[PDB]
Amino acid sequence: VNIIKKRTKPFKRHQSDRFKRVGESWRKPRGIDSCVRRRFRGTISMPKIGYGNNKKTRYCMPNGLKAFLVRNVSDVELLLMHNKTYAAEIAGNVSARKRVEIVEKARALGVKVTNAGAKVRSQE
Amino acid sequence: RYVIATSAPKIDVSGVSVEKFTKAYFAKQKRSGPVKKDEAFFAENAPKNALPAERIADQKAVDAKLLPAIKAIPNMKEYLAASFALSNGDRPHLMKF
Amino acid sequence: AQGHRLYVKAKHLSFQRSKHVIHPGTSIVKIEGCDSKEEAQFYLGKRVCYVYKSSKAVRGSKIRVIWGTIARPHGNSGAVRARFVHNLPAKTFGSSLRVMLYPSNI
Amino acid sequence: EFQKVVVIDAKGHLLGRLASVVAKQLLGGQKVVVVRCEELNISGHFFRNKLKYLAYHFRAPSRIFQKAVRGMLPHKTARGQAALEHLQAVEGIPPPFDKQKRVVVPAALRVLRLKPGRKYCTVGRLSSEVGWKYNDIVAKLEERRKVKSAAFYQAKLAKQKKIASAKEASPVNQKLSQFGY
Amino acid sequence: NIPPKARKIMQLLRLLQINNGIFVKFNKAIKEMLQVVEPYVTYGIPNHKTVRELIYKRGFGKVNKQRIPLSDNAIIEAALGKYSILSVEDLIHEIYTVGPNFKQAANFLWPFKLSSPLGGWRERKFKHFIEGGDAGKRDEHINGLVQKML
Amino acid sequence: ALKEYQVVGRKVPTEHEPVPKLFRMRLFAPNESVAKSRYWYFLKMINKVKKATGEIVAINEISEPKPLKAKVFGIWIRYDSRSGTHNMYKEFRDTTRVGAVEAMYADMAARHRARFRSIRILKVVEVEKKEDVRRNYVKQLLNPHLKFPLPHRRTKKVFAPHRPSTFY
RNA sequence: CUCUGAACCUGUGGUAGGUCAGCAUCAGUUUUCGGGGGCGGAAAAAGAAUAAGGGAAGGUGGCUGUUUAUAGCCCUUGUUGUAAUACGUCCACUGGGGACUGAGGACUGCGGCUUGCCAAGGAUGCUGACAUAAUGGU
RNA sequence: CUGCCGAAGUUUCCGGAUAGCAGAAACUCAGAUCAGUUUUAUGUGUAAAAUGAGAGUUUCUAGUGGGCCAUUUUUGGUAAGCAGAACUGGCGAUGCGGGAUGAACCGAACGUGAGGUUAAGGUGCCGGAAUGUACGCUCAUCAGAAAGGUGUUAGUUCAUAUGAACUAGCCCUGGGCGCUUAAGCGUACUACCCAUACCUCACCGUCUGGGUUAGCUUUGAGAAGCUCAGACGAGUAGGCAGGCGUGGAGGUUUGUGACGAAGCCUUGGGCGUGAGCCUGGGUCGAACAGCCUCUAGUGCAGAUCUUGGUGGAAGUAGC
RNA sequence: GCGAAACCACAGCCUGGGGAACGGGCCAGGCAA
RNA sequence: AUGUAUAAAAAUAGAGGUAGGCUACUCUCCUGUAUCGUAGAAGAUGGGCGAUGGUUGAUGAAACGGAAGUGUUUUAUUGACUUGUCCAUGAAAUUCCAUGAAUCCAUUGCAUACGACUUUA
Repeated sequence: VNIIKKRTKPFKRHQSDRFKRVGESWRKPRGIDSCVRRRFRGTISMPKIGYGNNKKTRYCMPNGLKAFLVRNVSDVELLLMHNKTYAAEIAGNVSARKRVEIVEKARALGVKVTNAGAKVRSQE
Repeated sequence: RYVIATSAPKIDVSGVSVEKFTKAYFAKQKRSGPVKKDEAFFAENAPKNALPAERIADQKAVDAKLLPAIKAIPNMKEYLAASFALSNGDRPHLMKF
Repeated sequence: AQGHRLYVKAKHLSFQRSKHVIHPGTSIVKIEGCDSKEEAQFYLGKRVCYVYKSSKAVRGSKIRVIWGTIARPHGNSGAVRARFVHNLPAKTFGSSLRVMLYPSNI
Repeated sequence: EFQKVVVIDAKGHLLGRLASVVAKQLLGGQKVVVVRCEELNISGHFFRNKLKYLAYHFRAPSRIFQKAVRGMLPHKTARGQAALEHLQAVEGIPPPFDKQKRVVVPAALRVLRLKPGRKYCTVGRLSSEVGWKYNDIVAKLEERRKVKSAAFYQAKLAKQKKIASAKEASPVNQKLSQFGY
Repeated sequence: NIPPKARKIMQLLRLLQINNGIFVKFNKAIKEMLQVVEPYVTYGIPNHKTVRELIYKRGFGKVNKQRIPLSDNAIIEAALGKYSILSVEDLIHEIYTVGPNFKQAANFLWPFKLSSPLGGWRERKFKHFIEGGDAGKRDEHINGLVQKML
Repeated sequence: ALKEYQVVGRKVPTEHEPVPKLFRMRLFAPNESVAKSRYWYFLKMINKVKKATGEIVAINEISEPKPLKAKVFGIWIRYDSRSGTHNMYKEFRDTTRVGAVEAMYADMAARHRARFRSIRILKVVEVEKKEDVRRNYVKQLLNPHLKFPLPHRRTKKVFAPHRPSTFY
């Protein structure tokens, strides 16, 4: 059970490159005569349930860990017993003060922190 | 797999003691010999794994048991000396090695 | 400089393709001296390589090699199908590929 | 066997068959130089090919042979554009290539492809009355080069005879003749 | 573009897919039956090897309406124990010799999903076999065909 | 890969016809199944016997009794053209009766664009007497003065260095 | 008295975390060369071998005509024989080459070898190099 | 945003009520009935064997309620074509390989992938694959892919080695480059090329059939869980289901925030089939969010859409 | 020196065939600087 | 890049060579899988022997080569090398694959949509 994906590239919206009012978020083309919706050659792909990844590998980072979002230092403690499968993602608005409290606690706990070097700076 | 089996006339190799040649004899030296955590800095601990004499003395014995064997076959000693190569229009399948 | 060349020269023809659809995963290679499907059996399994140079000096050298492996013959004229670790660029059509003699089965 | 530079003699060769083998070779990243293109041959008698040109404007067979290949290669594709420059078609045998070997293509040889008694046309003869006006000078160079080449061949033949006599006189030759050498 | 009459006949034979294959008890009704589907099927007399090889390599049971492979003798006897069929040899014998329980034995084997033949068909395929194609009757020539799809 | 198959067949016996007559003929078919189907079509044309009305009793292939001795074969054939009614008779010199038959089929398929269904083999015979031979070409092949150079010599190893000698 | 693999000296004791290539023994799916055999076909047909006869030839010798000669052939038997080859078919006969896959995660089951062991209810070993760049992504 | 099912495209009476197709529910049965089925046989129909599939009802409710093409069938035709009714399929709701290209022709009907092999069609080059083998025919001075011919090719038949009359093929006259005992045609047999097709496996989902508690140190009871097996996957109108996102509302995270909220840009890194999400850096400076429910002025590419901004036109018309 | 409005999916060599226009995009072509 | 190696013409349905005095000869072809070159720590150290030749580098130019001659030889000498026949050491634990004129300018009319053009300067 290794982290293997059925596709890397994202699904862009059709004609989203030409226009700027058209967003790159995938929108299903409902055009009645839309040949790109009709799956012609030289067109783009389209999301299907056939593109799902392994259910024992869904949500898994390329190193095998599933990201887990820890707000405060209480959250980093409950990953005590899943440190081999989950990685303590630090929320984006957590201040540099509690950010060190989260990383030092998680280092001793044995869990892996994904963004442990943000807004902080080491000193020897 | 990385050796081409040549049909050259076979050389007696029964004389040399082949039993001492094992996996342990050819094993790569274990990643060992810890150093105190001051000599790693300043790079003042570097040893050299220079080939031990008995390894040569093993081979010199092997030479002493194969060099006499090979000169008897004419042109064999020079044949090993020469370096294998391909000229133009060389088809390995056609010309058996 | 007579010597060296423990390999056999070969030319990279194109990709495996229909009339209009190309699959670049596997490429056609025409090895010198190979002119029949029965003859190409000898070269099945060999290690083919693409050797090219570039301006950047990486590891102190200037050579980048994309390894590969011959898989099956391709037609009656001695062509073979070779899969590489990285699919060859479409610009290298009609170049030189070096078919070294290992893994040897002889 | 393939070389970086290949010289192909066009005398006694079919145009289309010669065009095919060079078209594949050119796509193979190989430089091919064609000499004596004026002596190419096309199946069908002289009048038919004359009518073909009348319906069809480059008078040089070197250009005509290049033109035939040009439509026989992916000219639109930039790969085909690059491969075009690797082909050099010249009339006669120029000095840069006269002192080099001239190989032939079996698949294009008239004697191996044309039934006896079948009419054929020569491009140089065909081009003589369509705008080409250099047959005499081109021919004049041909005998001049072949006369010099024939003298070279005689010297080479004499050298070959001398070394052949020396080779036979060598006792080493028959010492190990069991190898077929 | 299969004719509606032909499709009804060939769904009756459980040949729902191209390059499928089922065993058929030859009788008087069969000849005039597959006259409609002659340009759409081929058939012939299979020898014991072809009967044996198809059931071994590609013989899947129909257990609780599931395509269950026959890789152990317990499967056949659990379904065909009532007909004294207890192992693969008996299944071959119930098929090859066409025993009393041929109807039940035939239904038990899922239609063999064969492959595209090694070496392909003839240059043209959708003509009668006697006319150079590969459709219709071919008698003892079926065995050469199954050994290309096995 | 034609091969001469003998076919014997008879109609299904019944209370009206307890003993059917035995009908046997030699036809050239690439396999047994083609031979049987052709035999039924021939019987329908001549005796009007359906496949169900009858049944084949024996099929057997015939090898050349003397395949190593050259012979001359004459075949009578009826061929279907734009009019749908034509008859021809040809002679060939070959060492195998099948070899003669496949030779004629190629000639028919070339000169007249003849199909296997259209062609029906009427008569097969062996030509032995010199005076029996009629065609000019085989007559030229009969006199003991047969001597001529090999025609169509023309003899991937591309880019041969030397000019081919193409002589003796 | 135990314990804290507790701190240090003492060990230079023993095992060594990811990425990528290499070979090996296996398994599934295959593609491709082989070898050895069984049965069947006019029990191939032939052929050679093989004692004759007859015949004619595009006729050897004799002389276009001619009949084995100073070439012989063909046909017919005879002919060894159960010849061999080929073709068709089978082997629960066997020996190699190459590619793509490793899904599952104690134990069962079904088999074989002889409790144990195994190619039998899906891949494990030996190694290396890179890592302190390779493999990677944009 | 994704997932499943998915027509009808029209009978019939008469703008409609029917029907039919598709569903949704309720029923009774597989030891019962069936079939755009095939036989047997009695007189093409009818009745009674095989091959398969479980089959039949009742209720209520969306959409359709056109055609085109092709096949055929005929009737007449009518200059001649053709027209007129039908007949049955295909497209229409359907992509892919081939046909130079081309909606109607030849193949094959679609989850994401790896290998294998093929169909139709092809192997001179463009072009993936034999400038394969065997045999003929084609000479065109427009090839090729009604007839005439001091036009040939093979000839046949009849006359006495020659002619005449004929038999037939082909030529002449009336996709590109090239190809010419072909790279043309025709037949045959080998080998090879490749599709969203066929096989084997992986994976996603759907449906169907299971298994599972005195919860047994296999620990796998979010029983709404875990686990096992098999087949399957086009889609308009339309039906069903699960989700993502915005503003605010009660509960909650003893949540985040001047050690930097929200926002914004960025070829930073990730996650999800996707809607979307999490995070690094730069700006930034005072608020904000995850979860369970409540709620609605809630999701944009169009509307010659409203408002504001901004270009080309253009330093143009010109003044 | 002072300075618009109209218009604007996007473009712009043809040759032919491409069946439904197809040329303004497709395939064969040449051109293409 | 990896030997970055190779020159007759011409028939091909007869050519070529070989030899004799165009006339009588003969021989080879039937390809290149040919031929040349290819031996050494990339090819070591020396000892020789043996050629006493060969292989070449370096320069000193001689002729040939018009076409696109730019290369073919001839060498003159020198420098090395020489596995031609041989020896003795030596080469490695990386101890399994990855490697100064001219233009504008002035002149200028020989010009003249405007440049250009036109001499002079």
